[PDB]
Amino acid sequence: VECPFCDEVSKYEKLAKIGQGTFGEVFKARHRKTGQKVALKKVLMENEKEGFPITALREIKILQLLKHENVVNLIEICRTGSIYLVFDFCEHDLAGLLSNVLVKFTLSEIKRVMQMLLNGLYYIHRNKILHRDMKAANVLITRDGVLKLADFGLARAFSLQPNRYTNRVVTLWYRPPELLLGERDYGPPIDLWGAGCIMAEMWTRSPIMQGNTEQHQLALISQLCGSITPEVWPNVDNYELYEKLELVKGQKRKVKDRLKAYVRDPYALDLIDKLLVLDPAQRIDSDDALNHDFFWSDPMPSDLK
Amino acid sequence: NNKRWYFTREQLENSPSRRFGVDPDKELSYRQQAANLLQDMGQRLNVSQLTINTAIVYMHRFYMIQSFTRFPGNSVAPAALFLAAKVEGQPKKLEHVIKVAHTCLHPQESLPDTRSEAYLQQVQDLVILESIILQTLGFELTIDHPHTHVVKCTQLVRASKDLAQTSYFMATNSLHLTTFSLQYTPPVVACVCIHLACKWSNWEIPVSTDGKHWWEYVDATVTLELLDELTHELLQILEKTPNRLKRIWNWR
Ligand SMILES: Nc1n[nH]c(N)c1/N=N/c1ccc(O)cc1
Repeated sequence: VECPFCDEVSKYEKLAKIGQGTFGEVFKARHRKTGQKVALKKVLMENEKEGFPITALREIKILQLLKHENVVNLIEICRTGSIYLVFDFCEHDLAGLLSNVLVKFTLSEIKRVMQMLLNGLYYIHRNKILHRDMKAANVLITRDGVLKLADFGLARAFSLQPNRYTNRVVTLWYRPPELLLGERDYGPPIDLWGAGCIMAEMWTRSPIMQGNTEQHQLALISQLCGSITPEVWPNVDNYELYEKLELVKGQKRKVKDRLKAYVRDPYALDLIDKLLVLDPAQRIDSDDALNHDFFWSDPMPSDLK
Repeated sequence: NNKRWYFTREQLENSPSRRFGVDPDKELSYRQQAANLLQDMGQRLNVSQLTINTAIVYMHRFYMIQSFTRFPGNSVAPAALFLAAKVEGQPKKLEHVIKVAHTCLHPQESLPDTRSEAYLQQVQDLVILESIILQTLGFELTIDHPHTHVVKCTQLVRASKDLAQTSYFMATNSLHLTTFSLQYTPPVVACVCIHLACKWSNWEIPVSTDGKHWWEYVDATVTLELLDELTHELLQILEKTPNRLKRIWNWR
């Protein structure tokens, strides 16, 4: 049977798993003719009994749309039966870098990273996509020092009879308060929360709020950002899970203070604080963060080496 | 690409199906037939015309690559619709689509026990076929439809609800009856639709103050010589289609 627009993935020589630990089954691979390096994501078919997974259709729809210097790049889709997503290859993931002790970041380079990240977020939001899986592990960096957002697995379009978006999204550690208070009418501000955690991670080298349960997560968030009062977050009442489960009451904001030691730069701390804001409607957007004096003071954002 | 799924007339004549000895006219019926099967299932499955149209476009492109003598419309159509429904946010269950496709192609027969093997196969067949459609289309499943631009076209001419409805009618029917979706971009087809909807309703729109015609605000490449050339072909096949014009015929 003819097939002019779907090449056999056998045109790529597999090399190594990179990896299943990142929530997906991804190989590195080499174009048998040009050496070009790529990432192959297999579309997993275990427990899929409804044909080609609607999940993979979303992702492919989204990636085919999202064409931008700071978003991972889908090159084509390949077959063999099994189906492979093929990307331009990204040598590093921001998590591997942050945990590696021989790796060291200057303030100007960190500026650059955050800049690309935030710029990439600006693009997808402008294109009405929510990432919904912000975490260091999902931020890739190419050998030439370009950052790419990746893993659009839980990604989803958004728009404007309030909305009823899925609430079980975002890894617990990078999940914002909105989603722990059971919100289902959210948007861009969630991704920016993650951007916050990631940014902080850039100095602390470790995720800054590692909870065991959702109630423990909300617990830690309060011990850092203050308690969830309608004084800080207008109309936080209407959420049923509000009083239903715990929360504290005497917590005062310790964001700048607790991070002071690690971060150092005043402008840096200032930006982190507006990213890790409790009320999404008051949490800084990607445009204003790109314009924050952090990126327009010395040292200036520089390239990566 | 930008022109991967748009063909010339010389290219439509030399279809995969022609290459296996299917006359030019029969290929067209084969298409229309699949379109009708999609519409009939689509309505019973309670999905939108948007979904049905997306499925019809999949079917059209699919047969610019594969031949009818190797893939029968009655096999492709259900798989195509199964796919469209997932893509356009109206997923229907695999067993549900098979069920419906059956009573559509076999009004008389009874559905086999969903435990049999002759059923377990016709489930595997659909799935297999959906895979072949994906590969054939190269996973380009995002379809623009003439309808999108019909609002923008009819908003200009400030036409009544009536001229609007009629324009959508023309849109949908162009997908069933023609291969426009294979030759002209949605915005052009949209113009062809409004144009003919006007001729039919006798509606005439005055030239604007700029001196520009109503359609230049829609596509730079549209010219009266084309609109007349197309609306004629579209009208012709609508006249050949039993009971179709009746639906928009002013009976007063
Ligand atoms: N391009 C890449 N290089 N190394 C990776 N782990 C990598 N991941 N790419 C992905 C992974 C998952 C995804 O949904 C989209 C792109």
